[PDB]
Amino acid sequence: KGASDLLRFKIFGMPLPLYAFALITLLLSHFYNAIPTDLVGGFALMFVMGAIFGEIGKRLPIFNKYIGGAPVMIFLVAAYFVYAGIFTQKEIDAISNVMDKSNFLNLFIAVLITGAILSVNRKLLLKSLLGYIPTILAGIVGASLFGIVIGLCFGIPVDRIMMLYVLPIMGGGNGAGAVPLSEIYHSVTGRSREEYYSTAIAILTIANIFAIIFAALLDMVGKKYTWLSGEGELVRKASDEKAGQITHRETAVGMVLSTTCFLLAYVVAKKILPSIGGVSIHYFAWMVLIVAALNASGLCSPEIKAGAKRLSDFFSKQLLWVLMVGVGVCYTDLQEIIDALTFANVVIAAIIVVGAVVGAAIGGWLIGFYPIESSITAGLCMANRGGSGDLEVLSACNRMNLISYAQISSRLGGGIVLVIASIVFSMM
Amino acid sequence: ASDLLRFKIFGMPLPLYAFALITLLLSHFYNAIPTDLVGGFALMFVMGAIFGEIGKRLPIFNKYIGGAPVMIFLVAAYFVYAGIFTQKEIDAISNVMDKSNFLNLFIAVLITGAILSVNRKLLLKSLLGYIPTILAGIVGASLFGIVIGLCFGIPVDRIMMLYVLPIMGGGNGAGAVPLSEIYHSVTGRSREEYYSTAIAILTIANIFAIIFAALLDMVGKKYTWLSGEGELVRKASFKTEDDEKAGQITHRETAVGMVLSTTCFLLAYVVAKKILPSIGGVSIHYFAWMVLIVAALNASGLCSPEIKAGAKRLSDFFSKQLLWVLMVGVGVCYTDLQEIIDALTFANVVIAAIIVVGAVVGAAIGGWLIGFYPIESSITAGLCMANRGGSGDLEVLSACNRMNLISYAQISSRLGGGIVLVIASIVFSMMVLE
Ligand SMILES: CCCCCCCCO[C@@H]1O[C@H](CO)[C@@H](O)[C@H](O)[C@H]1O
Ligand SMILES: CCCCCCCCO[C@@H]1O[C@H](CO)[C@@H](O)[C@H](O)[C@H]1O
Ligand SMILES: CCCCCCCCO[C@@H]1O[C@H](CO)[C@@H](O)[C@H](O)[C@H]1O
Ligand SMILES: CCCCCCCCCCC
Ligand SMILES: [Cl-]
Ligand SMILES: [Cl-]
Ligand code: NA
Ligand code: NA
Ligand code: NA
Ligand code: NA
Repeated sequence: KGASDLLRFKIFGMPLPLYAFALITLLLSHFYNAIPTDLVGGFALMFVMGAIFGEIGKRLPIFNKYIGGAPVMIFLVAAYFVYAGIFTQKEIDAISNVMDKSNFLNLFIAVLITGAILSVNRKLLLKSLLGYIPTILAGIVGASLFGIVIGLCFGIPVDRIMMLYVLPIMGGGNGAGAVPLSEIYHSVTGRSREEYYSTAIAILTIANIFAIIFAALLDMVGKKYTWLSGEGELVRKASDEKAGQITHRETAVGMVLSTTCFLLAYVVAKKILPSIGGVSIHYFAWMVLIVAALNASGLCSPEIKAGAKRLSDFFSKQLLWVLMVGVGVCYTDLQEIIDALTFANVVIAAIIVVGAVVGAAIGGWLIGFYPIESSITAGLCMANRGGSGDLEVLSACNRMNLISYAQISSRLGGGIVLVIASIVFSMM
Repeated sequence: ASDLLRFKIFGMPLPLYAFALITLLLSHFYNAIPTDLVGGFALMFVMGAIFGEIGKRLPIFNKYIGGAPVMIFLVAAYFVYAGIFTQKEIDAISNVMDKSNFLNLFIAVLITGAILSVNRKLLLKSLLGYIPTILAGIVGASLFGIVIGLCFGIPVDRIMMLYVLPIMGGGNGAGAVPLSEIYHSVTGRSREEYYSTAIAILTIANIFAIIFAALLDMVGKKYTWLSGEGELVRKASFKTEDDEKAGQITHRETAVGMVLSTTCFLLAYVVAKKILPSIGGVSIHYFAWMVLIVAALNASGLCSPEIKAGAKRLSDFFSKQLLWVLMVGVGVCYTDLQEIIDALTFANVVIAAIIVVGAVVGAAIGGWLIGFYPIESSITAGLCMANRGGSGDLEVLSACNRMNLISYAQISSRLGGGIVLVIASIVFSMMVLE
């Protein structure tokens, strides 16, 4: 009464005959057009589909190194499946339930931020942030100048370059970027929001792709020129030590802390402190500060801090490929890229991203940060689109541990862009 | 004084929990909370934590009623009844439970983790003796339940649905909860009317399963031929462990258990909806198909022992770290307080006790015929079915001083518990057909 025994070769921990069973199930669901629009239905598809295009992206000879590898193959194959029509409407719905309705994206980011920040030493927190802010500024200045120089060459005035190209790309992505950008444009120029948003969303999305490619490239550069890489680390020589016994309970507390620290940040940002100075504070920017305060407070035992890291490790190593399926489906839209895929737009955007890379490399190097991780966090993770872009880039360069800096770039840096945007939109 | 701040609420030291509690209070009074997985889990973690810890430390509650999970769903139901929850808080819990369907995932994980945790060889050996002995206990509990039900003027369909099947089910979250979904899927009636009655009868029966366990031991000493004190069979002559070599255990294997849980559900879902939506006139619910599927997956040997252990680890995480979250949801979506109180009847106590008796009569007879000792059989295949899942097994075996039979009680709670889900689907469907 035995069909088989386990084979040798594994796909996502699953030997071929076992993965076959899973794949067949997904094929049955597909052809019979039957899948629950749930976490169960979503995760079922996302796991199985993520598993196959992950192992392929991990083994594709030229692709794995200079393109982001496994997560980028998944990210692109899934985006293609939507564009082509290979996905059922309800398969799309199932993935959308997970990523947007259930908000697995926010859960994913919140778990990672909590694991990253609670794992660091208290004395190290405030100093990193103080050195990270001017590093962001250099990336903006770098992205601006490169976009202007490439702008005038194509016969593009300064305004169109800053308003339609630089700011959307360097802004906080979609919801907290192109959308409030679309407001200010309409709230000043008086034109339609759609004419700005449609252009902005298409431009920054192209730049997002380049930021993903460049991330994989900068990872290679850092192995070629070791002196430039922190090999994951951003701060020079930086990371209660008593790693006690660790139970499932302490890992569960990590999820308690991740969701609770988000909840507090949500309340503060939506009801208590929506804007400090002229700058608005996204709830993920508030969450970074809250987790930092929770670290500095001393309220978390090192076994609980270890639990938050262990959960963050489960997510980033076991649910990453699932997430990339959802991000490829929900936050790409290949058509909007192609409808704007003018090799004038491609060049301006790509150069602007390079401008952010160069500026942030220069900035952090002056600060005392590693040149490679400076251009990825304060450069690429500004020129990408929000948290979805942060997870694409950091997975492509295999630096998911830098999620907190990336979020400071996406949220706090994107809010800074908003201020600049309000000015540039006003004067001219 | 400093002794106090060392006290833990769900793994959180008292000052750290206060932070989490203050956070929930601020969200409540500013009326601000995301109605997604983040806001929901935060609410359900914090709320489940405090009332779970209170539930554990109330004497009659922990020993008789069910402790933490019971206190949680009762209090969460009270928050709805008394309008303590805001609308957003109710939306957040409901969205997690039904819209995101964290309930199906939870049940999918439990079923997968429980059945795959079973040794393959032991699984097949059970089909020749121990599983039939389990079936006899269900038949026994059925016959006794119908009769006592009749004497009280309770129809057969209600006795089977609200009394017998929950009692012989795999407890609360592994029995009454998935039984409510199957009921609602076949009947069309609210799951709240099923669960609220089922969980009360469950709790009463579990008490009698413990009391009878002690009695069966006292009987086993007086009638020594019934006992074979300690052992179930007559040949093995050694109890400790016989294993499948499980070595490495990483996050990858537990994540595979998540793949298997979510994929085995998908297969059971397609079968129930598009492939085999009705064998006979009987519609088999996907929870029932999943039991058969997951049991089959174990039989095929396709899964490595390291992956089986990964499924069990994920199952253990959900059942010990996420159960208190689920019970907040259970109280909000499955609980009618009046239906529970109305079920707390001396009549229901009597019916419950006799159903449990029927389980020990059925399992003794059927076990006597197969080659098992009557006393132990009635304890392992009778009482450890009639009790409240794994927690009940520990209470029952403690009362009869037979913790060595724990492997057999595990088969009852897991295999026989999923089998009840299959029987229930078949029985529920047959009852609505005219
Ligand atoms: C390995 C995958 C085998 C797939 C076999 C099932 C093929 C689908 O089967 C059919 O799909 C039709 C839609 O095209 C439906 O209308 C039918 O109800 C269904 O039977
Ligand atoms: C306001 C507080 C700012 C927090 C900055 C991010 C800290 C969490 O990020 C951590 O940074 C560490 C050193 O910087 C690195 O060693 C870790 O890999 C990274 O996870
Ligand atoms: C007499 C009018 C019909 C009965 C109205 C009261 C029904 C219960 O309604 C309300 O339930 C909640 C729980 O106590 C509380 O908010 C109120 O005290 C109670 O009035
Ligand atoms: C939707 C919640 C995802 C569950 C993740 C469980 C992580 C358990 C880690 C066990 C080592
Ligand atoms: Cl709100
Ligand atoms: Cl309200
Ligand atoms: Na951006
Ligand atoms: Na970003
Ligand atoms: Na039971
Ligand atoms: Na049991």
